[PDB]
Amino acid sequence: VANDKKPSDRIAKIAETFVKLMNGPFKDLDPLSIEETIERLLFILKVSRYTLAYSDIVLHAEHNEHWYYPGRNPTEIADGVCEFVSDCDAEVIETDFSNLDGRVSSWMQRNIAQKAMVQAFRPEYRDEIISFMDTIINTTPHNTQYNGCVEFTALTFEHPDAEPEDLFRLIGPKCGDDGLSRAIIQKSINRAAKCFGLELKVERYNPEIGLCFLSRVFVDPLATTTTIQDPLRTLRKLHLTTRDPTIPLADAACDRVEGYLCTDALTPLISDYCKMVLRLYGPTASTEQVRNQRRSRNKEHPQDAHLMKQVLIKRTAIDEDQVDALIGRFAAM
Amino acid sequence: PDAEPEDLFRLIGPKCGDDGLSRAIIQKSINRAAKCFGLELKVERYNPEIGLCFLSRVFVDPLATTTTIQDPLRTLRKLHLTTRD
Amino acid sequence: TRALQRAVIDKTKTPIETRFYPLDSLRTVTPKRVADNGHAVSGAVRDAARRLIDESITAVGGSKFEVNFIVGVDVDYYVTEPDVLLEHMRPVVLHTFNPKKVSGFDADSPFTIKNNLVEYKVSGGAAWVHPVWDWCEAGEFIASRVRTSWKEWFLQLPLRMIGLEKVGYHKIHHCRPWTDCPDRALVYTIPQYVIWRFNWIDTELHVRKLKRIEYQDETKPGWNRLEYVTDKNELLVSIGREGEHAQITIEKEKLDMLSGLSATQSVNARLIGMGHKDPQYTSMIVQYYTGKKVVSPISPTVYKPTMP
Amino acid sequence: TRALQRAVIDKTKTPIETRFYPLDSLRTVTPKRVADNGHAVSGAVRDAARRLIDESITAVGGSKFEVNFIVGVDVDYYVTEPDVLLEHMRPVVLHTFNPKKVSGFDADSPFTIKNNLVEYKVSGGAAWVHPVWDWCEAGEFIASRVRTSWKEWFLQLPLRMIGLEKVGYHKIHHCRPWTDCPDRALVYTIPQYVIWRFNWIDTELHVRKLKRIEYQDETKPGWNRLEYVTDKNELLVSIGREGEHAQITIEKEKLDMLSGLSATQSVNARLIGMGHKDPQYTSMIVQYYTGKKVVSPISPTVYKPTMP
Repeated sequence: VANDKKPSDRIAKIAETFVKLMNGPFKDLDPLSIEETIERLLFILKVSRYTLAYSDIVLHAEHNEHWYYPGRNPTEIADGVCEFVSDCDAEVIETDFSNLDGRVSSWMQRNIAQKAMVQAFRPEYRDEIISFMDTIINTTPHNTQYNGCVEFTALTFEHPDAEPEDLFRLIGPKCGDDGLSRAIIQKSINRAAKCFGLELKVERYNPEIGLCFLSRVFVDPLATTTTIQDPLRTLRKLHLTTRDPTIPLADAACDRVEGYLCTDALTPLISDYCKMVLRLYGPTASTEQVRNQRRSRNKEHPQDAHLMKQVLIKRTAIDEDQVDALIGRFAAM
Repeated sequence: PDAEPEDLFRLIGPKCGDDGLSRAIIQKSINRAAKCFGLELKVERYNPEIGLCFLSRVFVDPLATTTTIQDPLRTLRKLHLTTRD
Repeated sequence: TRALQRAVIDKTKTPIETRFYPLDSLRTVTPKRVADNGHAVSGAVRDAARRLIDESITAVGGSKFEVNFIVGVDVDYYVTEPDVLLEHMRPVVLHTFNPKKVSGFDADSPFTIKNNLVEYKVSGGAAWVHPVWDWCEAGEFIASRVRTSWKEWFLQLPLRMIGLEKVGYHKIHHCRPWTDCPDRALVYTIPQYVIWRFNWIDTELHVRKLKRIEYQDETKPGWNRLEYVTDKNELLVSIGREGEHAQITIEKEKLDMLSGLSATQSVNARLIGMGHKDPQYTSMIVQYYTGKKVVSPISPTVYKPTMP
Repeated sequence: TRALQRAVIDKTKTPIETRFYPLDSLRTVTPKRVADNGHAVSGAVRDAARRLIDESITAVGGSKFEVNFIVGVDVDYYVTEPDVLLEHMRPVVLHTFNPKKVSGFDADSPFTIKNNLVEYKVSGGAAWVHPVWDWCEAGEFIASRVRTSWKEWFLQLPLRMIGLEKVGYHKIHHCRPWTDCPDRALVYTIPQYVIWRFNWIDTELHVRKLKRIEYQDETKPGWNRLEYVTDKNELLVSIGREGEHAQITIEKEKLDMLSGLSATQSVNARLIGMGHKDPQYTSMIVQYYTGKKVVSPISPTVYKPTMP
């Protein structure tokens, strides 16, 4: 659903200041060769060749590590999240956007992303990048840029008397559709989204139900960095498999449970399901080398185990006796 | 619309008269193209449970085997009646 | 005559494309109303236009040479003629005043036309007395001079004695994006190339040079006439007495059918027949038909203070 | 001509900013009505204006030079010309009388205009007979002389013989804060800089010098004309016989459409067509159209005593 909601006059100066702060000290850049882009990490290649270099140079710089979390290993993500929650003393807010790529306006697209790319890249490459942006208007970096712009707008609205550089220095971790911010702008974020024309969903941090971030649940971010898959999103749908019909059910289930072990080995109410899938569909599945040579293969802390159990129960609103009964039923099947 | 016409056409899949094959990613957009030209199109998503229909031929398991049979839907309901002169 | 073939052979064309990326962002833009409600103010409209041109120039990635590439906003007075701006043969964008009404209220600043000059009197700012240089008339190709140093002037002196001149070409577009301020337009230009032209030879494409408009009607002295085009392919005419506030908009067809009448009584009867009952309309129509001349006085005016 | 470039090279500009903090508190202020009900009194309005300017000058932290920085309230008579106030090149704030009506009741003191002077007669206070120095007309830049000692006068004598003068520039704003007393305004000034000007050369910005207003209409002898702007972007005209009480306010458009008529009967018919039925209005309109001159008499007046 395309939208053409231009922002107000005042917000334009805030957006320009945010873009300039994003530029930082990297005035000049050069495009990457086709071979280097191909070995990095059709239609994706032509934009990737420039966008990967732009991200790696500007968005992964010294003065842009405060907010651009997108682009780091999951261990790095967990470390950053724990550091941010320690800094904010467990006072953080979560942002959940609905169809951001389908809702970003033309003015935002042509005044944030296009401006940033043109300022980052060399003048001799202006025509190619502008043509690529025009083709885009009619991937990953766009969401991060939108999140950074919205964070800058919120910070500018919260403290209009501070210098833009100091305001932007407080930008918290942001990664695409998910991000973190101070809880003091919980109500003012909705007005900023309305001014830009975006829809924002915000939820106050609650230790009883855990914290939601990148479909990951932090059981107790104050002390431990233990983290698990989001139970709210996956439990209601994990019993149904959305793989293509051509794949046997056993191979898809095996890949799903292998990923779950790789990410959620010691999570209550999921380990039992994964083990029962491995016990039932496991022997009936095909050879694992066969599925490793098949395209659809990629189409999918012990100390606080008690606390993780209680946090999962709070997340799923299931009584402990009910949880034990469910665990017994799952294991005995 | 942004790719070169030669590269676009190089992806043309098998086609034989009234029957043909295409990528499933344009399942919904094919109807609009037929409306623009003024033609009527009937499209069905591939389902391994019911097999694949092509040239009145049914592929039992095209993923592994190439075994194929006459279309059962078209012929079973009419095979008992003979349309000879 | 052979002069045509002579000039055609005398091409001397040197097209230049200095990576002047087309400003398609400025082109084909939906009109918008700046003010939320009521009506806008000259400052607000100017700020909106500046924002639009600034964001366009930022998106295209190029620079500009702002005058208190080339950009100018409400600088009709500051610029004696557009030829000085065009002689640089660079992209030029203007936010000028090319009214579709002979008089009335422009944005929030009332205006009137005395002689061929516009007695513009901004609500906030100095009153402007400047003409209009025929921007929005039919045609896309314009002829303009080119900057040349006095030394080059001396060099060409023998060459210009015969009647040779260096002429630049440009392409034109405007938008009229504000509905609340239709009298203002957003001119757009694109230089094409330069050639040498003989003074005493015509051109195929009927390229015109920007000229001062002649609003006065020789057939109706003391009156100013003007007509424009409408969204629904309608040709409306705006008329009013020179240096005076009143004006009226009417279809040129009805004005044509009225003008040839003989009796003012017949004029009034025909006006009544079409359902027009407003005296402010029929009386002005009759006044124009009879060509009544009145010596309008010059009286002091008391304006508002700007409310920023 | 080369005189333009000569003058431009002759800049001699010396801008001065003596920590003159902008009086933004005075600027962009919502209009207010001083009187609780009925109507205010000259003393009440003067007290309110004095309070406003005093609190503004206290907030800004600066001082003032009150005359019975620079501040003046209803001192149009006490000051022969505003140039004497402006020559100091210091911030100046005035509470003057710049009426939007030719005549009528000003605040609580009736007033009328004979010749180009205002026959102001305060309810409490001496009757004032002074002109108006064209304060609220279009434009923000003004030219005024500068104080110079007689010794400096002698020094410049040889320099002024050619036609050189020392000229100061200022920026302007007024507010008109009282709705019950619209005829009064709160002028605001800000000096900019000083330069040297040739007498026989023009200026780009059309800077004007304050001049006495010419209310009389040469086309309608014995009558005074005036017109102003309205909140809703309407251009209203106020007219009335000189040295006499009556006045009327009308849109300039209707007056324009009326003025060119030939028959008074037609004028009355058109007035009837617009729904205007008040004889006090139509009769005055007809009187102005026909330019009827009447020798108004001078009679003694009996005013009220001030009720403090």
